[PDB]
Amino acid sequence: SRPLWLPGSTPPAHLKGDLPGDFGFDPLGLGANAESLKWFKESELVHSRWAMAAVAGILVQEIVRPDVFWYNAGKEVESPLGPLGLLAVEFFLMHWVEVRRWQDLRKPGSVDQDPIFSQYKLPPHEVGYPGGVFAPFIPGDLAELKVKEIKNGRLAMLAFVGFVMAAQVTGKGPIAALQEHLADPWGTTIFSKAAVVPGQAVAPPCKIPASVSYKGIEIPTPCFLQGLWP
Amino acid sequence: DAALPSWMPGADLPGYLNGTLPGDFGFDPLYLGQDPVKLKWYAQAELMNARFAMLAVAGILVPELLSNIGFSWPGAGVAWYDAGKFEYFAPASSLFGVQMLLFAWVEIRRYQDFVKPGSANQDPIFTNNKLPDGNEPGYPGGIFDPFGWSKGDIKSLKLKEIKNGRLAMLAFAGFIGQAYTTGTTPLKNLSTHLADPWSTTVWQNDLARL
Amino acid sequence: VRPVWFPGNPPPAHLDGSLAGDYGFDPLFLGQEPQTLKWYVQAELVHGRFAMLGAAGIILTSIGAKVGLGFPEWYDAGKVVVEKNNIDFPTLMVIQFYLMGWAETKRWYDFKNPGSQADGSFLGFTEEFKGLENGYPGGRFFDPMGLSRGDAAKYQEYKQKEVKNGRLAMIACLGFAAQYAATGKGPLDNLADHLADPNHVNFATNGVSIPIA
Amino acid sequence: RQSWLPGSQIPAHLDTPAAQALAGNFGFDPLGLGKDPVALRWYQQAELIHCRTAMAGVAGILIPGLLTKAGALNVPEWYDAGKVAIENSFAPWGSLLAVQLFLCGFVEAKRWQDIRKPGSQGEPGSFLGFEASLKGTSELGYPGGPFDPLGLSKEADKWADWKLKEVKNGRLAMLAFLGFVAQKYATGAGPVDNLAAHLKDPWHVNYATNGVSLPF
Amino acid sequence: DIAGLTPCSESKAYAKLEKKELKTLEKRLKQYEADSAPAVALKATMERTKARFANYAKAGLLCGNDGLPHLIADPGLALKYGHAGEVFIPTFGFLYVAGYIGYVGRQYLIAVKGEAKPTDKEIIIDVPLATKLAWQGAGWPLAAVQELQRGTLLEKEENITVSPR
Amino acid sequence: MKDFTTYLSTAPVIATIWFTFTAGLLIEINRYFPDPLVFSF
Ligand code: CLA
Ligand code: CLA
Ligand code: CLA
Ligand SMILES: CC(/C=C/C=C(C)/C=C/[C@@]12O[C@]1(C)C[C@@H](O)CC2(C)C)=C\C=C\C=C(C)\C=C\C=C(C)\C=C\[C@@]12O[C@]1(C)C[C@@H](O)CC2(C)C
Ligand SMILES: CC(/C=C/C=C(C)/C=C/[C@@]12O[C@]1(C)C[C@@H](O)CC2(C)C)=C\C=C\C=C(C)\C=C\C=C(C)\C=C\[C@@]12O[C@]1(C)C[C@@H](O)CC2(C)C
Repeated sequence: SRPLWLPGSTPPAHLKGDLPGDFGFDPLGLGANAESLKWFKESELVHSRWAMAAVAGILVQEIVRPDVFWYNAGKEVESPLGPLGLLAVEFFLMHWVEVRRWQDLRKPGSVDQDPIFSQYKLPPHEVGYPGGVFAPFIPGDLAELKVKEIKNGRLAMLAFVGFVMAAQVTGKGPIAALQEHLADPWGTTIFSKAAVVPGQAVAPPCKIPASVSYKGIEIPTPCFLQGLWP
Repeated sequence: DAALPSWMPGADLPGYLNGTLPGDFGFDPLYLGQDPVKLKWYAQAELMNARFAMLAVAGILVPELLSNIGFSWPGAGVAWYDAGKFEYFAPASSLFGVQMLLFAWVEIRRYQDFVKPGSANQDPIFTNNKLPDGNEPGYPGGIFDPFGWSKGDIKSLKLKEIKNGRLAMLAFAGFIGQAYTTGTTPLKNLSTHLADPWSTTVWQNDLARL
Repeated sequence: VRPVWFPGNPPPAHLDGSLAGDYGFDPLFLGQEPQTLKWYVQAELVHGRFAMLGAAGIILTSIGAKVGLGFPEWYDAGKVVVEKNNIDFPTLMVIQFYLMGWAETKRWYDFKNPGSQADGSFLGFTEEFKGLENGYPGGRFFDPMGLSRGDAAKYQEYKQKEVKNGRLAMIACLGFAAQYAATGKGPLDNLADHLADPNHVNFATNGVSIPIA
Repeated sequence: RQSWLPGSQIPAHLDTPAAQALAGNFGFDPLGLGKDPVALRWYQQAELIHCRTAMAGVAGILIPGLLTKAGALNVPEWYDAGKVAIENSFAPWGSLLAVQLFLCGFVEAKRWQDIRKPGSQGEPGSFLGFEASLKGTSELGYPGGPFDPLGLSKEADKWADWKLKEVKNGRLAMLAFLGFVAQKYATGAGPVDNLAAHLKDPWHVNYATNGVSLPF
Repeated sequence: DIAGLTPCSESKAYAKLEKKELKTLEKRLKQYEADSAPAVALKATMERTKARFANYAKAGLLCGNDGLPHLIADPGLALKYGHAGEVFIPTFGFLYVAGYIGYVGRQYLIAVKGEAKPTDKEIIIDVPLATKLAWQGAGWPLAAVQELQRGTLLEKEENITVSPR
Repeated sequence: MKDFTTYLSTAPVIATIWFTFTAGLLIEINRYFPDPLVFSF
């Protein structure tokens, strides 16, 4: 039937294949509950879209501005709009849009009306896929496009995790670390930096310092779960 | 629940806020006005705090507006929180005395119309002078509407009243907060925010203050 | 017919195959009475959950102290925390007592009356504190992923896994205490000393564990 | 139901409709002290008098304390106001206490005889016409009339709310006075000084840090 | 100076007794080493003695011609001259506890009277009932005076008396 | 163990437990508050 993550596996009973991207991977049974599955579905959608934009941004950044480091690109911008005014505008606008999305989650058909201008509203849609002003120019079918979206999004989530850990253990960017891997495949993999043996543990050092100043304070910038590193 | 505008589109509106009160947006997350008599008081309390806050913030801004324009008053330029230390023809003692006496008259009049509508629509002295019947507690009418409003458009006018009133209540609360925080006049605070809006936010000022 | 701690020995009558981790281990018949057995079920579960957290924390801080990161060992972390940060230990202790007293009194009076704590008394929260079973509260708060909901067989499997890892973590924490009492160093210090020379470096070569020689 | 412990067995004497009519019956009687209905009536009266007295006293403690901390007044701390108040007095504290005890025992014996027999102080000819107004109301402890000038008990729509507010603010003020006593014994500073010192550094200035409350 | 007694803060035989006891303990101490278990024990005992004498002299006790503290049992002489915490306050401190014990016992008896075999709940304590009453009997004065005012504290003359009454 | 806990509910065992507890409480009081002759505190 449908392509599963394990070709010979029987999928969990709650995973019947109705969702976009239901490749039968719920070994812990987190989506066994019908009500929490919807929240986890929306969470996957927004994690997917955030990670896709994030990976595209890091890639484009390391293309067109390679002198800056994306792990360091918070303290190497120095906008004139202040470090606090940035946080203020983003906090308020994101609180707005995210509470609107949350009210879409709680009450599905509730928040479609443009509050300021009374004549625009979104059509009745699904939970997680607004459409309307969000979605002009759909190039093809909707279910296949949702499948493609969630697949590229899962790949982008794993890609951002790889970005983070490779920026931590190497201190280089994604494309820079890729050029390092292509410059020495057998000698720059995580297997070639680390090894734990019953008697010896070799964890790679992270090139990210423990703290960065950023204007008179000490921002703690720790490597993710060092110590648990191999 | 109805199709009235809400404070949170999609929220579970409580129900006892049915729209009969001006400014009904279903905002009762504490469920304070659940009792009917409690709400009958709270409506007039909101209206009185609202009108007093509108008068208040007018007396906050306008003095400093005519100061920063450069008009001529002996009490010009002085702040609102330094207007108690100002000196006048009389000390503030007799001013509080006369103020409380006149207000003990008129507020008890208002209260006697509140506990029984239709009571105080007539003068002690001039029986011929009267307020017309059919007016609600809180909206006296008659000589309180001498320029010919409130014939129609009364629902939206009450909505406007309560909206500007809640806005001025928040304005005066902010005046307290900024007079205890920034130490300057509120319009100078507005000008300071209009000078450097991005590094004179409340987070920046609070963090530089500590 | 069912796995038993001491094979051949039949399980006692009060230990049917209904509870998670039931292996017939009650040689003292402590949970003979059903109400006492419910109390002891909740006790085992709370002990095992606290011990799972404790063992994971000890293991993690010992991992960080072994690889050279700035971590105190579990026998020194309290002093380091209250001294590095300006923390008053009585204040912190009574804060913890207040919070845990609220939580555990709620849990207590849901043991004594199971339907309670869900009357909306607390803050209006009804179904977050209703309680599914004895020792398994569930709800939106103690079970946000809803793993007790949905599949029931998976929930029984997770109950078995929970109580089993909990007994293992309790034994592990008792072992941490005994190893600090014996070797005086951290748990993964002992582990590395064992992995270096498994022979000649163990509890038989302490001097305190076996006092004969 | 509004229980003090949501899961507790509420005592049977506070579940009877006589006790559920009492102000603020949250079912708190873990010692079984008001099991007898006559005892519960007497203790309702005692709680009411204690709570009204405590509200008055705790107002006179913190309000003028808050106004001398705000520089509006110069009233001293409550544990020293008697000494400096009797120095500016026309009397010693002994004669003042004697007059106070007489004037208080009179009215308190009137209240006593009204508790023993309800509405009994209104039998005619006792006072010089004022006994007309001393009959009280149907509810004991809520006498009304001369003790209710603004007619706030005549509405019969906020009456239970008034009672609940009274008894709750009063239990709060009883605890507040107990805390004033404890904080005078424990810190030596004023209650508003204690509030300021706690609000300055709460995690290091509290009853866990003084060497008296938790002596271990 | 109530009954001719001198305060222990200014009594001379009191100080002589302190010095005598400390001299005895240091006489025992001189035969031991610097830091040994006997030496630490005797040092702790000396410190306990010093603290005891200091705390008795601080508490305003009255000492006799022998230097020993004498207690004042009379209320009125104790409440006037600051000696209430000697016999008078511990009096009520005792009586609360004693009536508490007695009231818990009475309540337990009255509770087990109604059962089928009341005697077996006396050799075998009903610890649930006993603990419940032992916790809720802390208000024994109020409940006792309320049982007294209702007339339900004393049994009527259904009491088993003798032929000549 | 209903019968065992019934046994521990007997008069002598309960008396032993209760007087052990009382004596230990008084003993620890007399350790942490040595020589309490009067009510000074
Ligand atoms: C009426 C309530 C009330 C309030 C608001 C306060 C507030 C305060 N007390 Mg006081 N206190 C109270 C009652 C109260 N107390 C009572 C009843 C006692 C006797 C048991 C004490 C005994 C006491 C001591 C001995 C000390 C304080 C101190 C303090 C301060 C620090 C808190 C602390 O150390 O723990 C407070 C200690 C307690 C034992 C808490 C008792 C509170 C009870 C349980 C009722 C209040 C709970 C209520 C649900 C929440 C607060 C209500 C509030 C929002 C109105 C703070 C200003 C300390 C201080 O002065 O620091 C500067 C200090 O040394 N208090
Ligand atoms: C019957 C006569 C009598 C009297 C009046 C006393 C009186 C006293 N004796 Mg003496 N004694 C007696 C007979 C007597 N004894 C006999 C017969 C012997 C030989 C066995 C001794 C041998 C003896 C020694 C060897 C010592 C004493 C000591 C004492 C003092 C004890 C003070 C104390 O423990 O504080 C206790 C203080 C309290 C406040 C506790 C009261 C009880 C409860 C706990 C109060 C309730 C509080 C609270 C609500 C409880 C919480 C509930 C709980 C369940 C959680 C006191 C002066 C000691 C001392 O130093 O004397 C000066 C001492 O060392 N006595
Ligand atoms: C997860 C999203 C994300 C985040 C948090 C960042 C964060 C950052 N980027 Mg990256 N970037 C992203 C996505 C992201 N980027 C993507 C998708 C692209 C490809 C277009 C880029 C391309 C890019 C370049 C080429 C550069 C950065 C730079 C930066 C830094 C400064 C940003 C700045 O000055 O903008 C200032 C603010 C604006 C330009 C206004 C935003 C533009 C309008 C208003 C559109 C916003 C609304 C729009 C409809 C999108 C909403 C959907 C959203 C979910 C994606 C900062 C670390 C710069 C850097 O490294 O610093 C020196 C830099 O040179 N980014
Ligand atoms: C071993 C244990 C219990 C063992 C019980 C057994 C064998 C019971 C056996 C029986 O009863 C049965 C079953 C049936 C009966 O018929 C027979 C017997 C035989 C009687 C419990 C441990 C229980 C252990 C627990 C709860 C441990 C919790 C640990 C925590 C919280 C640790 C916290 C910290 O270590 C960190 C995380 C960091 C530090 O810096 C700070 C601190 C605080 C030190
Ligand atoms: C009256 C009162 C305070 C009155 C204060 C006054 C007049 C203060 C006056 C002054 O300060 C000023 C104004 C100015 C100063 O310069 C002069 C003085 C004179 C000093 C406090 C009562 C304070 C009363 C208190 C604290 C009572 C607490 C009772 C509790 C906790 C009861 C609990 C229980 O009884 C129940 C409810 C049920 C049982 O089953 C269980 C238990 C637990 C037993």
